[PDB]
Amino acid sequence: ASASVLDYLELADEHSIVELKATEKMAGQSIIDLDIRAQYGINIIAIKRGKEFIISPNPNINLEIGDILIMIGHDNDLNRFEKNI
Amino acid sequence: ASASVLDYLELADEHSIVELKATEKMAGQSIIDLDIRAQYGINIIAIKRGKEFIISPNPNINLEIGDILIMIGHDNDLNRFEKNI
Ligand SMILES: Nc1ncnc2c1ncn2[C@@H]1O[C@@H]2COP(=O)(O)O[C@H]3[C@@H](O)[C@H](n4cnc5c(N)ncnc54)O[C@@H]3COP(=O)(O)O[C@H]2[C@H]1O
Repeated sequence: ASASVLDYLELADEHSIVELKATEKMAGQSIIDLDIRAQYGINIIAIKRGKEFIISPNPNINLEIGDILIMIGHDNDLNRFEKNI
Repeated sequence: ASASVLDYLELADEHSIVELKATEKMAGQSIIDLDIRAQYGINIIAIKRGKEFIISPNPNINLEIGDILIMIGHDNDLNRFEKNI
């Protein structure tokens, strides 16, 4: 629980973790609908909805407009996902 | 806002990031064999291989001995997965 935190900090400092806002194209759909990791190689860590923090989001729930997705992956993969929306 | 993830976990008393070392029971299996998120609601952010981090792990690779799964989810879900191993 203390080594677990330090590995996260080390991991956040060698791979980039990014905030990304949900577009209209993507609202109404779930992250299993978009099939993100199979399509981009990206992992979605959490969702900020309004002032609520959804950790380990259920992949079957509907994404709303303005949802801020917290992502981890290579910049080459994050950039493609950001452009495809 | 990679700390926003870490900040939530510190104040949250029911959610937590936990490391779990792969056992022979679990080695030889993939995380899609175990179907971890679909079965427990747990998200695996990365795998520690040696002292290196495999981010957004490919769910089809076999887990090797000594692999450290870095997991994030509800304490009851994490605890249930751990007890089944
Ligand atoms: N890092 C991980 N941690 C825990 N379990 C993992 C995992 N990678 C794979 N799995 C497990 O393997 C199943 C299929 O993974 P896949 O990545 O190919 O295909 C996934 C993926 O493309 C997408 N997805 C789901 N949750 C995601 C997320 N947090 N980030 C990105 N994509 C996700 O929806 C598909 C099916 O998701 P589902 O949860 O139903 O089922 C997942 C999940 O049970």
